Amino acid sequence: MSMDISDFYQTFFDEADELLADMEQHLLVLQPEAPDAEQLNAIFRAAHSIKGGAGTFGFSVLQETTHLMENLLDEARRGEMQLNTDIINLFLETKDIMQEQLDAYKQSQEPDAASFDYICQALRQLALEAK
Amino acid sequence: MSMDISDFYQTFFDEADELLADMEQHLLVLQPEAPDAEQLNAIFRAAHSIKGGAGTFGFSVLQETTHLMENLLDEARRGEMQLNTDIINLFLETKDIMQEQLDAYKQSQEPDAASFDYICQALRQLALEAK
Amino acid sequence: RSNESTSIRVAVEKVDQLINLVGELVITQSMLAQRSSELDPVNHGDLITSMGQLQRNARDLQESVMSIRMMPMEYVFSRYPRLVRDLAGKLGKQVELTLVGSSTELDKSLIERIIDPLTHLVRNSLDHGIELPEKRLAAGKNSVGNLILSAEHQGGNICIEVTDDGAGLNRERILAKAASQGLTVSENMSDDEVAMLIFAPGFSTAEQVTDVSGRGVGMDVVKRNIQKMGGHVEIQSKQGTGTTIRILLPLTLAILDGMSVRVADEVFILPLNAVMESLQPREADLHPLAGGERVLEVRGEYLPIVELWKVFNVAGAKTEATQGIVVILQSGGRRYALLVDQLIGQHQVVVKNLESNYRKVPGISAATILGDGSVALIVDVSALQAINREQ
Amino acid sequence: RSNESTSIRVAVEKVDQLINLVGELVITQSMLAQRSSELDPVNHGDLITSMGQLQRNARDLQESVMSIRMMPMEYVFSRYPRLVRDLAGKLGKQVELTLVGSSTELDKSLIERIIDPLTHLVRNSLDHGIELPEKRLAAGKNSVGNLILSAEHQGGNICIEVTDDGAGLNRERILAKAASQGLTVSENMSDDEVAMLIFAPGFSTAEQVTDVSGRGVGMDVVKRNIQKMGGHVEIQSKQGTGTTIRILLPLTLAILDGMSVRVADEVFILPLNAVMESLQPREADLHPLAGGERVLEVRGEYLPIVELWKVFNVAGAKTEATQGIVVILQSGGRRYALLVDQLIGQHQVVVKNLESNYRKVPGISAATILGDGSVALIVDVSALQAINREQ
Amino acid sequence: SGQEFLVFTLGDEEYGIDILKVQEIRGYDQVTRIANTPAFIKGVTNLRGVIVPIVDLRIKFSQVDVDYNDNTVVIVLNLGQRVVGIVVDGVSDVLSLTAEQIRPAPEFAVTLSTEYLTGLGALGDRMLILVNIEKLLNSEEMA
Amino acid sequence: SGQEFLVFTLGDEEYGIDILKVQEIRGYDQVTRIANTPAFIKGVTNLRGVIVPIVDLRIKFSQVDVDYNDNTVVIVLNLGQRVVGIVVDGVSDVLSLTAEQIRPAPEFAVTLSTEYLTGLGALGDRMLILVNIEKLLNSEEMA
Repeated sequence: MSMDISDFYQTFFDEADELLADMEQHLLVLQPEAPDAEQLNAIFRAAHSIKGGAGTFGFSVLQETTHLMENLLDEARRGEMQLNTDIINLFLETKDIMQEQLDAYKQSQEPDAASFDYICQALRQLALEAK
Repeated sequence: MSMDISDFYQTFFDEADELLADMEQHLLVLQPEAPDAEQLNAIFRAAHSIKGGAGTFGFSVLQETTHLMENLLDEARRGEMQLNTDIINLFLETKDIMQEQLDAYKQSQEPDAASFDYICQALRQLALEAK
Repeated sequence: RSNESTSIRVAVEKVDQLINLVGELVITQSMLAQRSSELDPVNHGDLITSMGQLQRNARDLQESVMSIRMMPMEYVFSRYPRLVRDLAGKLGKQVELTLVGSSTELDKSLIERIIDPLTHLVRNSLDHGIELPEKRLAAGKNSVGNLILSAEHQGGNICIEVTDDGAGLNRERILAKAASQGLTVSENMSDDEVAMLIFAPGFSTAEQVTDVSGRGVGMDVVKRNIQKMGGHVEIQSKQGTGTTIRILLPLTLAILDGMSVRVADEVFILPLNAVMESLQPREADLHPLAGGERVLEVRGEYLPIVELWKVFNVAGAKTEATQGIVVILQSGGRRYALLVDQLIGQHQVVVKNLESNYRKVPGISAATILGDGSVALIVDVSALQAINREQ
Repeated sequence: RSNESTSIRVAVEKVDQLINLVGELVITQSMLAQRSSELDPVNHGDLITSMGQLQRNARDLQESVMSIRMMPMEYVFSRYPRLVRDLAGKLGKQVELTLVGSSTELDKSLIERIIDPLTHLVRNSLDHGIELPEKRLAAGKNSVGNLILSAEHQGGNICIEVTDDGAGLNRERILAKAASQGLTVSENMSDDEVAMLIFAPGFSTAEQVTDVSGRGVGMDVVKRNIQKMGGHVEIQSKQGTGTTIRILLPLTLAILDGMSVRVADEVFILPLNAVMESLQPREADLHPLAGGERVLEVRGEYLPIVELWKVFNVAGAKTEATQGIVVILQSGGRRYALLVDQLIGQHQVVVKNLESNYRKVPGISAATILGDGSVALIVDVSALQAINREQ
Repeated sequence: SGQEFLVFTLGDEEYGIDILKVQEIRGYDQVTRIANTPAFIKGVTNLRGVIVPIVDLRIKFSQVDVDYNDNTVVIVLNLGQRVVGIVVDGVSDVLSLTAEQIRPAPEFAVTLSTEYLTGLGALGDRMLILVNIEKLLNSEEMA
Repeated sequence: SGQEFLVFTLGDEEYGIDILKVQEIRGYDQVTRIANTPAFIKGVTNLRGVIVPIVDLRIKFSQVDVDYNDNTVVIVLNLGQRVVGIVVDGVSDVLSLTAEQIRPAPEFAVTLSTEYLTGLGALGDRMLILVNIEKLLNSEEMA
C-alpha cells in the first residue's frame, strides 16, 4: 500500500506556494541597482526546485514557465547576462502569473492559456535581446 | 520589507521530513528483482527538491550529499544504471545519513565531517561500478 | 539563537471543523451561563464560579484555533511590490512601498478576499493619485512617492490602513458626482466626510472605473465584500495632502453585547455600541416638537425623543418620560433618544436570525432567548434613526 | 484525478497549547455537570439535557484537537522495511514485510515513542520468529519469508499487530527460562498463555539480552514504555503458525467510565471495564476463607470476597455481607468478588492524580469530584486482583 | 396511492393536513408576540434552541369566534426550509385515506385561496377538508 | 523590615507560619476520609474544583488534651509544590518579627524536629514557636 496520489499533488501545491512566497521576497531586498551574487543563487535554486515536481507530475504549464526562469537566472549569476530595473520588473510580473497558474491545479482546472502564451514570450525573447 | 528568514529554515526541515520519508517509501516498495521506471520518477522528485531546496537556504553540506545521490537517480529512471539488492540498500542507508545531516541544521549545527567523507565515497564508488 | 520549532501539514478542512465545534461550545456555555445567574445561587454556588474559569478558557482555545488558522500579513504585503515596482517603471514614475507592522496576522479565508480589494486601491494610487516626478517637485512635494500599507491587531478585530501621499481625493468632484445620483450632501461636510461618499454604485477614486481599471471591482464592490465578512471601512483623505483608507475585519460573529430593556411584560434588547448615556429626564429638560412629539435637551443640543412603545404598539407602556427611562442612542454619527419603561443590565446574548422561519420585520434586526426560555427581540438602531427624521 | 483539498503548516508548539487549553476546558466544564446533577429533571429538564450538550462537545473537540497532531501511519511504516531488508541480508534470510492499513493515524508524540517498542518486535521476528530458508522448505513453507504489519482503528483505540509466517517464538525455551526465575509456569499452558510469560522483568525471547534484539532493549522494557502512554499490549502466539503481538493506544486519557459505590459515608468508584454484573448475597453461598475474608458461589465458582471495609478499616459499615451488595470484577483471565454497601450507577467523570497534593497508595488509582462536591477515590482493579491472594 | 393525514378541529368544521409535514404535537402555552406582524400569527416559541413561530388557525379562515380552552393544542411542523407551528382547538382523529376516499375539492375554497386545498376526506357523516399546509405557510403574508 | 508571620492558637500552646505561604482563611468545612491514612489527617475538601487536603496540626503535634468546637478555622496555604490546608482553633494576630525576635529552636525535646521549625517568635510575654509548615507538609512522611 501507499499514500494516495492526491497527497503528492496537494503537497506540491502547498510547498510550491511557500517557495514562490520566500523566493518573491528575495527581489525585495535585492535592489535592482546592486544585485548581490549570493542573492541571485537563492532565487535560482528556489525556482529550480519547482521545476522538478512540475515536470514529474505533469504540470507543463508550471514546468515550462519555471524552466525559462531557470535559464535566465542561470545566465545572470554565472556572468552571461546583465540585470537592470527592467529585468527585475519582469520577474515580479512572472512570479505573480505562476501563482495564478498554480491555483488552477488546486481547483482542478486548466490554467489560462492566454497568460501562458504571454509570459513565455517575455522570458524567451529576453534571452536573445539582452545578449 | 520581508519577514525573518529564520522562519523558513524550520519550514524546509518539515518538508525534508516528508521528502526524506517519501523518498524511502518508494525505495522500499521498489523491489530489486523487477524495478519500475514509474517508481524511479517519484524517487528523483524527492531528491531533486532537497538538492535545489537545501542550497536555497545556504545548506551546503546537505546539498552536496543530495547532488551525488540525485545523479544516480537520474541515470536510473532513464535506464542508464543497474539496480540490485545491494544498490537499493545503499540508497536506504544514504537516507539515514541524510537524516543525520538534516538534524544538524535543526539544532543550529553543522553535520559531522567524518559522516560526510564516508557517504560521498560510497556514492562515488557506485558511479564507477555502474558507468 | 532564541528558540526553534517545527510544523506539520494539516488540512484546512480539519481546522475549519474546530471552529464549528468550539463555536457551538461558546454558544452553548453562553446560554447555560445566563440560566445560572437568573436562578438562585444555592444550587449554582460553585457552578457560577467554574463558569468564570471556563468562560475565559473557552475563548482562549477559540482565539488559539483562529490564530493557528491565520497567516502573517507579510505574505499579503509581498504581492504589492509586484504591482508597485513594476507599474511605476512602465508608466514612468518612482514609487517606494513601505510596510509597517509585518508581524500582524490574518485569517486565511480573509486573505482570499482582501487581496483584490486592496490591489485595486494601490492601482488607483499609481494612476490618479500619485502624479509624475516633475509635477510633484513643482508644488514643493518630493519626487519619489511614499505608499504605506499599515496593519495591526485590535482586541477582537484587525485594522488595516492604506495611507498614501498622492494628490488626494478631490472634494468638489465628489459632491457633484454624488448629488447627481441622488445622495444627500452638503458643504458642512469636511474633507474627511466627503471622502466616504465614493461608495456610490459604479464609482471609485475616479469616474472612469470600468474604462481605466480592468477588473470590474471598485469602492462599491469593495465595501460589498466587507459586509459579507462583517467588517467596516473608513477614509480620511484631503485635497493636496494624501489619502488613507481603513478596513476592519472581525474575528467572531456569534455574540452581541447589548442591554436588555423591558417595556411592560415584553422584553427587548438594545445594542451596547449604540447606547451613549441614559437618565430620567424631568420637566426641566423636555420641550414639544412639530407633530405631537418631544425633544430631550442634552447639554444644549435638543435631541429627538422616539417612543419605543409606539413602534411596536405596546399597550400599557409609560407614555410619560418622567415615569419611564430615556436612553441616548446613536447610529450614523447623529444621536437620538429612546423611551423605555425599565432597564435590566448588560448581558451578552447570542444572536438568532429570524429569517430562518419568516423574514425581517421593521424595527427589529435579530432576536435571542433569555435564561427562563422567553424570546427577546433585539431592536434595530438603524430603523429608529430613520423614524426621527420623518417626525 | 482523485481528490482535491487544501492544507497549511501548523507549528507543533501551537498544537501543544491546544491540548493544554482544551484539557483544562474539559476539567472546568466537568464541574458544570457536577452541580447541575442536583437539579431535578422535571423543572430543570432543559438545563440538564442542555448541560450534556456542552460536555459531549468538549469531548468531541478534545478528540479532534488530538487528530490535528496525528499523521498518516504510512510514514512510520517506512522504518521497519528498511531494517528487515537490511537485517535479513546480514543474518542470511529473505523476508518481505507487507504493509496493511496505511490510512491509520497516530499522535506525533506517540510516533516518537512507538519506534523502539515496535522496532524491538521486528528484530525478534527475524532473529527467531522466522527460520532459515532451508528449514522453511522442509516444513512445506516458501523459502522467502513473510511479515505482516497491520494497523487499523478500533473505536477509541489504535490497534497495531505484528504477525509473521515462520514458526514464531520458541516454546520450550520460554518455559525452561521461566521456571528458573521462579514464575508459576507449566507445560499445560497453551501457546497463547505461554506468550504472556515474557513480560516479566528481565525476561526476553532469549535467555539473555541479545544484541540482535536491540541494545539494552527487551520485552520487559517495551511493556513499561506502553503503560506510561496509557496503552496496553497483547500477544497471540502459536507454535508452527506465527507470532502476533498487538498493542493498544487509547486516543484520549482523561474520562473513564466507572461504577460509583458507597461504603458507609464513603462514595467510591470502580472502573466499568472490570465490572461484570452483581447480585444479592445469600447465606448459603457465603463461607469462611483464609485471612478473615469470605467466598461467594457464583455459578460453580467460589469467588473470593474482598471486603472493602476491612482493607481500609471503615467503621459503621454493614459487616454482614447479607445486608450489603457484591460487585463482580474480572481482570487477567480471572474473577474476584468485591463486597460493598450500596450502589449508584454509571457516572462519567474526569480522573485526577492524588499525588499532586499528597500521594497515591496501592488501593487508589485516581481521584475525582462527585456531583455533590465531595471527593471520590477510584479503586484500582489491578490491586484487588492480587490483594485477594495476599490476605 | 393512499396517504395519511392529521385531522384537527377549528370551530364548527374540521380540516386536515399531511402527516409527513407534521413533526410532533405539544401543549399550548404563552408565546412572545412580535409587533409589526400579521394578525393571524401569535408569536414565537423556542424549541431545541430554534425560534419556532406559532400561528393560530382559529383566528384565520375568516372566523370571529375563537376559544382558548384547555383543549387548545399546538402542532409542530417541518417544511424542510421552514419549521412553523400551528395551533388547533384539539386533535380529533387520524385517518388512512385511500384513492377512493380523497376526492378532489372545489376550485372555490370555503375560507382559503384557490390553491390551498389538497382534497376532501370522507368518513361517513364527517367530511374532512385536506388543507395544503405546504403552500398555506408560504403565501404573500409569510414572506 | 522584619519577617511577617501568621500566628494561630491550638488550645494551650501557640505557633506561627509564614504569611506569604498562606493563601486565605475560612471556617471549617466537611472533608472526605482517605483510605488508610494517619490520624492527624482529617480528609480532603473541594475548593474551586481543586482537591485541598485538610490536616490537623493539633493532632500532628501529639498533644494530651484535645478539644473541638464549632468556631474551628482552617487556614488555606499555597506551597511551592502542593496546596494543603491546616486546621487551627483560632487565629491570634499577625506580627512582623525582626532579626532579634526570631530566635533558634530550643535545645531540649519538642513536638517537631529541628528541620520542621524555623525559630521562636518573641512578642512581649508571649513566646511563639515558628513552624516550617512548608517542608513539614512536603516531607517524606507526607509523600
